Amino acid sequence: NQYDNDVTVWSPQGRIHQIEYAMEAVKQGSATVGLKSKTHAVLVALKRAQSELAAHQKKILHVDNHIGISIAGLTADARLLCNFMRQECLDSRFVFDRPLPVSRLVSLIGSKTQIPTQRYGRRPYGVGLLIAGYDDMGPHIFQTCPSANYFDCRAMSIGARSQSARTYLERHMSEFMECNLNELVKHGLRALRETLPAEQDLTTKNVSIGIVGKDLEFTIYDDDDVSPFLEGLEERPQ
Amino acid sequence: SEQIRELREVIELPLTNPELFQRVGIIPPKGCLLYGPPGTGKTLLARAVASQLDCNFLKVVSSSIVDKYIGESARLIREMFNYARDHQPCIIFMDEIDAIGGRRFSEGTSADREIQRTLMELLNQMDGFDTLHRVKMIMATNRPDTLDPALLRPGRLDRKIHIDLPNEQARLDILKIHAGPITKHGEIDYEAIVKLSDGFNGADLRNVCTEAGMFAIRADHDFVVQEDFMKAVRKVADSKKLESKLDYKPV
Amino acid sequence: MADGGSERADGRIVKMEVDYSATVDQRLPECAKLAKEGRLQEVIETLLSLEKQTRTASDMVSTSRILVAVVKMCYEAKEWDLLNENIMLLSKRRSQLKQAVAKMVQQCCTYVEEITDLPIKLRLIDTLRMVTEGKIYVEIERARLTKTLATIKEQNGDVKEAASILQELQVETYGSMEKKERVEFILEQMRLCLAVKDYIRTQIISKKINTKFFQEENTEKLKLKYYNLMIQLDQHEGSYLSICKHYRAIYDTPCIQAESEKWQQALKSVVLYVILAPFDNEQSDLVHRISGDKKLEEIPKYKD
Amino acid sequence: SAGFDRHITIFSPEGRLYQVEYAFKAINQGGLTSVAVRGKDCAVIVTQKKVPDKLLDSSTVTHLFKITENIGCVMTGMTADSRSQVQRARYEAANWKYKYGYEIPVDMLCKRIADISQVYTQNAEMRPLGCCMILIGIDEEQGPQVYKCDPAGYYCGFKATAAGVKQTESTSFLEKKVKKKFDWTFEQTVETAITCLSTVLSIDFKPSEIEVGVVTVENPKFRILTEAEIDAHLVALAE
Amino acid sequence: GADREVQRILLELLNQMDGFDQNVNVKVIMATNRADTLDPALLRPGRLDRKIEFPLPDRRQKRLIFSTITSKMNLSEEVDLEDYVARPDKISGADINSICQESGMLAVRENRYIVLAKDFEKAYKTVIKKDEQEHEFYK
Amino acid sequence: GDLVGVNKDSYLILETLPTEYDSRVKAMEVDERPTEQYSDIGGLDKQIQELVEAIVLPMNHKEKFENLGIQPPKGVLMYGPPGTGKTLLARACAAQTKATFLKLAGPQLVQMFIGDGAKLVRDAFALAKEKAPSIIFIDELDAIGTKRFDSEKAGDREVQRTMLELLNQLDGFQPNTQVKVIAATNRVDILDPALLRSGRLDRKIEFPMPNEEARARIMQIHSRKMNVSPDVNYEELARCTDDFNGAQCKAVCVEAGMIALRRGATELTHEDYMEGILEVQAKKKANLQYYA
Amino acid sequence: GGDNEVQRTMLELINQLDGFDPRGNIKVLMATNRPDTLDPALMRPGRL
Amino acid sequence: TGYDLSASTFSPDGRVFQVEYAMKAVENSSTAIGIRCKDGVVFGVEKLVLSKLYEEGSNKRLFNVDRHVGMAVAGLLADARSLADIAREEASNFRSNFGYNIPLKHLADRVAMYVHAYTLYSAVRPFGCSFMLGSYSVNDGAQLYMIDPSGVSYGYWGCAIGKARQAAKTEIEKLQMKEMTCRDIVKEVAKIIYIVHDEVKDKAFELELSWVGELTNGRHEIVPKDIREEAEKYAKESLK
Amino acid sequence: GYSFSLTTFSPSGKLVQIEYALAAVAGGAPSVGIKAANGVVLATEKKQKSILYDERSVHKVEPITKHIGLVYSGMGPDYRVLVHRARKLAQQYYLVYQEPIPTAQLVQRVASVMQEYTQSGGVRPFGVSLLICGWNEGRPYLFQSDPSGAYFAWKATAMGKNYVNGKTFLEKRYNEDLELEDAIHTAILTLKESFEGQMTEDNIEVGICNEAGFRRLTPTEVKDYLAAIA
Ligand SMILES: Nc1ncnc2c1ncn2[C@@H]1O[C@H](COP(=O)(O)OP(=O)(O)O)[C@@H](O)[C@H]1O
Repeated sequence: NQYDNDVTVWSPQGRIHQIEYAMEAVKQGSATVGLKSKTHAVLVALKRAQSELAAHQKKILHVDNHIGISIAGLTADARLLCNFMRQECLDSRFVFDRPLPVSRLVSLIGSKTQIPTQRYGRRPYGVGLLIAGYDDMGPHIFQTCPSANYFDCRAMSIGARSQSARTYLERHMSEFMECNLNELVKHGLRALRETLPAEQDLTTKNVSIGIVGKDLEFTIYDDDDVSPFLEGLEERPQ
Repeated sequence: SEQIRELREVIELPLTNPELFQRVGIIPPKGCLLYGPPGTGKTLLARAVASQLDCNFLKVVSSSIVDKYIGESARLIREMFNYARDHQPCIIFMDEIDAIGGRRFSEGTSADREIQRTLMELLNQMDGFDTLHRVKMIMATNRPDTLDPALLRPGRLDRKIHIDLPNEQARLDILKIHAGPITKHGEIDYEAIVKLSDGFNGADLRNVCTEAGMFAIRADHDFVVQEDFMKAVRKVADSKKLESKLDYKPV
Repeated sequence: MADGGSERADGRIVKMEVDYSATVDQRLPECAKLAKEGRLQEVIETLLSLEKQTRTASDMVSTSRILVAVVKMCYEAKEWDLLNENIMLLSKRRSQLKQAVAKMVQQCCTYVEEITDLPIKLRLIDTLRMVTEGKIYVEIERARLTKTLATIKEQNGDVKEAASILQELQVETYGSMEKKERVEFILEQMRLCLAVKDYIRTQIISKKINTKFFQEENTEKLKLKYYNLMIQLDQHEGSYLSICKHYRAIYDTPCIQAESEKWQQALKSVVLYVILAPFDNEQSDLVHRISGDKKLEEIPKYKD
Repeated sequence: SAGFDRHITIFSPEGRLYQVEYAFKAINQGGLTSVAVRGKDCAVIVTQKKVPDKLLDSSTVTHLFKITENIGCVMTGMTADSRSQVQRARYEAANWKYKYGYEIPVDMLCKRIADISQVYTQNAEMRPLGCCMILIGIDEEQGPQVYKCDPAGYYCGFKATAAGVKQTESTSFLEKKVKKKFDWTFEQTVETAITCLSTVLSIDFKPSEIEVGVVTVENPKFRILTEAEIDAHLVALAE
Repeated sequence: GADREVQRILLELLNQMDGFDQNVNVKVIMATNRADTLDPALLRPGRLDRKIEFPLPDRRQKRLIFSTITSKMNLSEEVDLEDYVARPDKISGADINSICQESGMLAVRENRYIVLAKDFEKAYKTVIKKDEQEHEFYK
Repeated sequence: GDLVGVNKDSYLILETLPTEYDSRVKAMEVDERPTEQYSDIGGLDKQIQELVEAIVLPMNHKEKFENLGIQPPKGVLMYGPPGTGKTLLARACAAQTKATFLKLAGPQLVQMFIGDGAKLVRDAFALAKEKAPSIIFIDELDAIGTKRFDSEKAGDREVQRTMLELLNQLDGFQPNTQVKVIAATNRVDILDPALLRSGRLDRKIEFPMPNEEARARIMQIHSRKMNVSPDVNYEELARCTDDFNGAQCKAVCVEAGMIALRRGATELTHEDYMEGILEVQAKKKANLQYYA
Repeated sequence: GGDNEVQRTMLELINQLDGFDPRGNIKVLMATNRPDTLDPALMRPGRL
Repeated sequence: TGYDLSASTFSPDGRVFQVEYAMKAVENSSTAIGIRCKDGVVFGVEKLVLSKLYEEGSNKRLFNVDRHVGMAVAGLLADARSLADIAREEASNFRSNFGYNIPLKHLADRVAMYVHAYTLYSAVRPFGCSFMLGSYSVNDGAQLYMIDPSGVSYGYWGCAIGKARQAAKTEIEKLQMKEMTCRDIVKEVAKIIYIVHDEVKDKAFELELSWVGELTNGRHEIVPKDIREEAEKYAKESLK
Repeated sequence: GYSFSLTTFSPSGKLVQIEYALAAVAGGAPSVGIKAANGVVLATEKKQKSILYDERSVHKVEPITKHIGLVYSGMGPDYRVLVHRARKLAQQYYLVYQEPIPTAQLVQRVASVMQEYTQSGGVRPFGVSLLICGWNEGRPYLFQSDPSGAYFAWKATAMGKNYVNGKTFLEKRYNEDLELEDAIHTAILTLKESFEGQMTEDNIEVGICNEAGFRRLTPTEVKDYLAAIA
């Protein structure tokens, strides 16, 4: 436990515990699910209420006309990386007059979060980014981690009890490349309902859906346009 | 053996042969200090000389003689010398003096004052008012850089002697002794073993002779082939390299 | 791999006379490069000592005559050169020196009974001069011990030979197979110090002996050589009871060796000078022990 | 002990400080030994190599480091600290030639190296570079020189030099060696530079296990010997 | 706890040394190492009247300890310890014993009754060889 | 130390009828006891084979160690991070080796009776010496295996009487067949390894933390005896476990079943194991208003 | 390192706590203010 | 121990455990080997699939530093990414200041001094990475380098980094690499990866082979192993 | 608990770390300074470990200006720092005032340098005391600084190992006036007081201050004084 104080101190087993603890901060946030077809990348998140009459805290947030991100973890590092995220996108619009490739944007984030994981005097960023995008080579789903190991993936779910969503996605990932915009969304929100205790239901007021498409700008829906998506579902198999 | 002969004059020759010390006219039954990094020889020399015309040899680990209550560590030292005055030829052996040897200083308030009073009892009952007669003391520690100068002055520990780990030729000697009563074919390239062997410890060389036997028992051989040694040398050299904090800095 | 060295060994031991002797020295560096090799199983040290065993034996056939200057000069130039193709230590500490030098003193054990003093003391000094500074440590020590015990019998003892062995006693007590060989070697120089009439030197080294007591058990002639020097040492002094206590050991050992006159010399030496001791209670009980015996009436000094 | 736990670079009541004198035993984890000898107009570095693997190369192992055209050196201690020590030596040798317009003396270079090591002792918050450096060079109206620089910031110049694991044994030889009056005629030097090391370690190489740097007042360039001429001197002292 | 037990053993010692009773004809002899450490209540006279310091030796007392040890010793030479009376790097009085003891070992070690004055220097360098590194550093 | 029958006035021994005690020493006799497979233990087949090289091959090749010119060891020491693998492997050892097993625990020696630690040490060893194939088990010997450098060993008046008498008897008997002695401790760094070193407890058998699949099957073996819902993802159970021994893995399974008793449900779930995970190290969650 | 009439009570109760209780009917509850005095042998399952 | 928190302190015997600790974090990484033929350098990485949702070429450990230089990292992957950007940036300054391509002997010196600087100060930690450097030129031939976390850098003919560092170079050294062409090497790298630990304690892995030499005209790129698939066709023949 | 840092006090007395640094001065080589009627004599003790070390490489008596010399007793590598500091600081006077700096004026300033390393909190103080000499405006001067930052003026003093014997010697051995030659004869006699071996021309090293400037002696000059030295 005497090695468990700073980011600088290695362990006698080779495992820095402060990075291992920031992984646990990602599991404090709610679950969120991202996936993609050949033409459409959809990420769906789960809101959480603070009280009975307060508004639900938002998860999906717009970045650029072809990139939107989800969130899990500390809200301090959420807006801190978002302001770095939005700044880099409009610089490529200002200098190169093109949108950024999504892949090389994420490499800037890994270089960003690397330095506070090695120098003393700054904690790592406890955060759980899921990124959807469109470069010239189609849709992408990316995840990051506070250990700065960014992963390319075709479907992913992170947050609290998000393993049950992953087991759903493995037995349906073959079906995802061919379906259209419509059931791809409700392939995705069939995965969130296993990250719920079986006594409550996925309503309108607690879920957000963001879609970016090949000919579609990144659009966030909430609480009213979710009802065309929530129709055509079965109940839970109890 | 060069240190062994120097050990035997000051310990064996008093109790076996006092007439030589009366020709020139000289006393000493005093005792030695064996300093040298651990594993080499610091106990066997004590045990070898405690076989040649033996008597009631003692063994003290010098770390079981400390506990909570304050007047007990002196009480053990007083008793062990009273036993030595009981049986008149006697050899005291105390490994790792550095535990209670130490040096005196200003304030260590809680624990250190007991240790120094434990030390002064030991320091002044082997050179006390009573003449310690017919009793010899062998002190052995792997550390000693910090000992009490009152412990180190000649008169109490009259001659010190150093013990080194290798030679490449004492390596040749220890290997032939521990690979002594072991059935083989005489196919033993001892030197190329010793060339590969950086064992630094006859306990490691005892381990090499132990493991080379075990690989000979593997695949059911009544002999020992020379390859069983090279399997044993690579295992023992690997097992040594898997250890940390193994400092070698004596005086 | 060393079977080529075996058919090298086949070639030389027939052709020492058919071929010239320097051709054996032309086969020298190839076996010396084999002596470098000694790797795993085939050209290893154990077989490498054998080709050195053959060339030393073939040299002793050639240098069996008084022309001994081949075997001495080639061997020294061998061990120098195979160091000199390298640095520090020859090829291995064990074989190539000490198994060959064990044969050197073995061959010296054979030719000592015939050859004159000159080429053997050239031979003994050239194995002195190689174990003085070169290959001198343990592995092995007893080979020079038995060599310097053979070195000392040349001029049969003088001032030089006593000092020649006193310099080489003090080391050889660490081990030296203490079961006879050290004990025989350590009583050899005390008669030498009696020959140079150094009596204080003798009784210091005589005081070393007796902890190997009961040496009458397996051997017998070790005992008599000890006390016959012990009685001579005090004979320059006078502790006359101490010789008679020694003579008791001289009495009871050849009695079981069944002597009829040699036993009587030991008996009549006892009965002579317990008398010459000054009077003491130790004289009184000793004459009460040594008299009244059925072995003693043979002499008119029973009455004395 | 009095026991300050010696965690940083401060004093002890005995009067000394332990972290710097822990760096002197930091050399010993190299497992290596180096010898410099100055006898006459020539000066000789000699140092063994240790190649443990056949996959490992041979050319990229050498500890002989050419500082300038007329100044070479050898490094002991741990490897990574040794090469960064050389980079300051190559750098400040070139600032001398730039600022002052002539070639730097071998004596002045060790003052610059030892003063860099002094600041790390005086001021904290940098590990003090556990490696040792031995130099050679020719100086006009001075002959050749040999210098050693310590991790404490100490330097001195002296004739026969040992470093690495076996200082006390090799220096015990050279006192017994350099007490007579020799003239050291460049094969007298190289032979003892072998045979000082050729009482110590008991090895026997075929001639590919050492390195020899040399400098001479007939060609003051620094010079690393060829494997062939190493073999020549290895049988030239050696009959 | 138990450090005031040490401290009260002082006080009982101070009482039965200078209390009311004044136990006559008893005598107290004490001997320590470095005595600047201890209690000034001991050091007041009336209780510890005599303050006697022992130096190591000095010169002209090295001679006297050389005499008294070698008197009962078969030195019997013409090579004197005068070279080793006047050495610096002072040598405590128990060490003079060890010099004669080591030479006594080293006389019998080559089987002599006599000290032949080359052993005497081997004995001298054995007992005196202590400070060996100093790292050529802090002078 | 015998309970001899002495006359009142003459103070002379008339009878003895000694050695009368209580049911704890009676409870030490375990012979021909049920079978746990070595193959049930996964991933530690080395330490199984190392034990065969240590003890079983002495029993197999009794004379191959005698004509060769070496000595079979008689002290083999098991150690690891925690148990479930210390007792459990030793439970696997005498399950299929039937040669008169004899277990013994640590503080069972510790009595209020002075010296009857050392009396019970020697008399059980001498009883095991009277049996011809009997091997000796010692459980939690680190309870007296002590004497580390500064802070511990605390005294004592039972540790030294039991440790020395252990060192007394273990040097007493010859190291041949078949009175091999096995000690079971937790950690060598509490023990005295270099004091034993030669003919005493010498062979070091280290244990690691078990693997994911090993902990996953430890769940299903322990969950056999209860009503479990047959919707169990052991891949979920393998990876969710971390820094858990099989003792805690048994505890998770029992705590999952106890929570299903709290709500009165007949079956389990993986969440019930996850709730058991929160119950073992006493975790408790909420909404924490940092995390959106 | 006690063993003066406290352990007489203690060793006898832990003797009779197991041994005579597989599948019992009488439950026993302990209560204290000091969590120092927890026995892991009690907390070994079967007892507590 | 109790002397091993900072990397600025020595042990009482004279070493730094924070460097010692970071070396055996690389030991838990998967095995990546390297080998050079007489006209090029061939890399090879055993890389294992995380679960299933890896997308077939994500987070690769074969980097591309310059036109003719690439890396074969192993250890903490994110720490190697930042370290690779140092090497990418270092070759650009040599191009801008000297007008030609960076020599590999000089490039390894510039990186290893930068790795060395993190082994001194208490404010930073040492890197938890180790990697390979391969290149090829017509004026210099092929070279192959090796950098530990301490900063020690020198050249090999074959090497391995990972769990089976010893268990791989046991059978690298039984190859006559001085005369083989690198097209023959590619099928020989395939068996060395496939010999050690296909799916024993793991589930699945995937092979990555980088490739520089005379056949690529000095370029450094991935093999066309989607072409001809000859690695797995030949490595899986060692089942018997 | 106060003996590990520098920026805080003890509840009763003074700074602990500066007192520990003065213990390092006592474990240095011995050195003697004597102020005569017309000059100042410095003298030190220079024994090498082995025969191998060259004596003409490193010097102890060291000039600062043409009339200002300087020795020490402490740690040699820290000595070279503040020598090079005192060199450059002596020129800065001369660039301003076009006049050689008086010996009272350096020791104002050199002590202010040694002052600054006694500040907070991650630096160590020096382990060197100094002896500074010079002949400015007829009268000579002999000063002594320390790692604390104080500075004085001795008639004669000694520092290093066994200084208390040399203090008691020179307390008996000083008068008001001798010549510069008789000061040299009594400065070697006090260095011989605590010495181990044959004092040759290379075991010691002596520099003086005339009114005609500062100079250190050659080994031939130091031989001929040590030849027939009492
Ligand atoms: N020179 C040697 N000759 C014979 N045995 C040796 C030698 N050196 C070590 N050993 C073996 O090593 C073991 C450890 O020796 P020991 O004296 O206990 O080490 P230490 O000196 O540290 O106490 C012994 O059992 C002994 O058999």
